Amino acid sequence: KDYAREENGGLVVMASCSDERFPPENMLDGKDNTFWVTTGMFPQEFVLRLESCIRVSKITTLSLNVRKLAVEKCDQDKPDQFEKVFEVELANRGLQTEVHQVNIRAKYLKFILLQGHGEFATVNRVSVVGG
Amino acid sequence: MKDYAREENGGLVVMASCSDERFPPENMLDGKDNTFWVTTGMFPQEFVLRLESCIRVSKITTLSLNVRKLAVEKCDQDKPDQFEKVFEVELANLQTEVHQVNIRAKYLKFILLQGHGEFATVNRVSVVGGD
Amino acid sequence: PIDITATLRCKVAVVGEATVGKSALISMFTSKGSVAPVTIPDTTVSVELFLLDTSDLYKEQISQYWNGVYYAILVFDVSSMESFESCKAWFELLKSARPDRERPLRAVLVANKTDLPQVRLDMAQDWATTNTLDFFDVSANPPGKDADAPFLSIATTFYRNYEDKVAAFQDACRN
Amino acid sequence: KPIDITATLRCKVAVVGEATVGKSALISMFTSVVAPVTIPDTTVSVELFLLDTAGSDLYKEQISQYWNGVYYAILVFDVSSMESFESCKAWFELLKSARPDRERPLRAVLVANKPPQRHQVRLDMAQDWATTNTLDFFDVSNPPGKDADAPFLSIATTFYRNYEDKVAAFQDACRNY
Ligand SMILES: [Ca+2]
Ligand SMILES: [Ca+2]
Ligand SMILES: [Cl-]
Ligand SMILES: [Mg+2]
Repeated sequence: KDYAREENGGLVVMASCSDERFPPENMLDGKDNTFWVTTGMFPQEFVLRLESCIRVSKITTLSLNVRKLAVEKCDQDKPDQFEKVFEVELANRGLQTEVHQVNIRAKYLKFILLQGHGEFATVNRVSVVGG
Repeated sequence: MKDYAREENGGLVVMASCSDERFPPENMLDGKDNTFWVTTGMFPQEFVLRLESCIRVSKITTLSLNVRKLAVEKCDQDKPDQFEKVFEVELANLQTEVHQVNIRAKYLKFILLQGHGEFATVNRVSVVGGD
Repeated sequence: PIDITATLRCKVAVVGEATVGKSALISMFTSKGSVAPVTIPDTTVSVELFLLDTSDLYKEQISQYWNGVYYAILVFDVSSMESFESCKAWFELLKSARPDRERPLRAVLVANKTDLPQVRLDMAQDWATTNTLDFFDVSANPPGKDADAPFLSIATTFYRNYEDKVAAFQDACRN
Repeated sequence: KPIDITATLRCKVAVVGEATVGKSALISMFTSVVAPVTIPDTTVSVELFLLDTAGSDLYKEQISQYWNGVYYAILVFDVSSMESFESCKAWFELLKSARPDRERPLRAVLVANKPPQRHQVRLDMAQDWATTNTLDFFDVSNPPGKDADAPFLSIATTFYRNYEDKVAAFQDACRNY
């Protein structure tokens, strides 16, 4: 499955900025038309927590206006210590998709928007595949 | 018809806005492509060519390096006290720039309004026409 | 807090000579409650203004991923014409310095009063206006009352284009 | 020696730093807005166009049409005010940011001028920062009047040299074309 989804226990717990109109939850409802939006500066981050610490084969994001993005794993069951997974510069316009096949155990996944193409940015979908 | 800019047809620069004796205005009307006049600093910069007689001009043509915006002005009276605009041209990244015109002029003022670098050169100035 | 449903953040360069009393204008706007938060009147939105008095600006500026300054509060001292001049130069290269030339520099001009030993307010309002800048005169002698207006102004200008961009986003993604 | 000058070059130099660091004096010492110096061992004279921010030389320039940025600067601070040094560093960074043409290095010079603050200036370290940013550094102490010139002459010479650079590059480019 995809443990991103609220329904496979997917849950954001440590977002760095929020507007109740576009809450982190909007990243894991599987819809493409809802999103989470940043409220100002950079960087910004948020921490997704999956039901169990699982093997991740592929990670994938749907975003608007993101330029540099970084992702970090934590296989322990308290988000004590994170370890870098990757880092990606993106490009222009107004939706971005990204795919990353990876092979890691993780329980928490941190996503950092390190810089944007504008003043604000959005994340519409986050998908985490593996078992 | 002649090239009245050529020094051998009375062509003569009288009111250049900057000079280095190593690259004097005269270098614009010797008909060679390897000699030039160079600017000594800021912008804009200008110089005033005077032809033997007030003639009918049909082809004006310049050979330059590093020029970005250029303007040209005519004066049909026999003192350069009143000039009237002829054209204006944005250029690009050895630049030759040819323009067809029909005007009477005795003096022709060339202004380098902006360059692509700190300095710029004019290697050839050619003024074709008769009368 | 009030019932705050969104907190937005905004990097604001606070520029102008040392002797125009920037410290005072900020600290009083800051201290006044008891990073400068203001909630936008008639909303549940709070805006945190990140106030960069020019060693702070520099720290920011040489950090990685640093992304320019697009909000500014320009302060001068009615007592020193030359302090006004400096604001204008600042202003122009802040416009020049923007990474993204397609985002307007949003600024506010403030007239202050260093209580210590000349500018034409007159002309300043005019310049401000000509450059489409809200102009706020503090110098009159209300130390404490309306230090807030500039900050609130700038914070509101920021609020608004947030809402702009956010709607633009909803536009761009259905479905 | 001079007025046997065969070339006059011109150079816009922003002269920035707080009002109370004595830029005026520095510019006055130097001249008594155009500051000629002839480059030692040449027949070349350089006119430095000195744009004190305040003012309002610089802003006027800045909003003129065709205005083309500032790529030469003289940063002045007051040993008495660490905060005046700070200001120089910010200035410096966005002067680098503000350049229309990012492929032309900002060429600058740092000057220490002569109340004392609680946090004084370590000219050791100022010198260090300067050096780390590849800036000529000039301490305006010895008294007022002697070496006000060195910074200006420094900057003017830095300018001279890349003129000569560019000028040879040109002769290169049109022997070919
Ligand atoms: Ca969604
Ligand atoms: Ca030639
Ligand atoms: Cl202050
Ligand atoms: Mg000190």
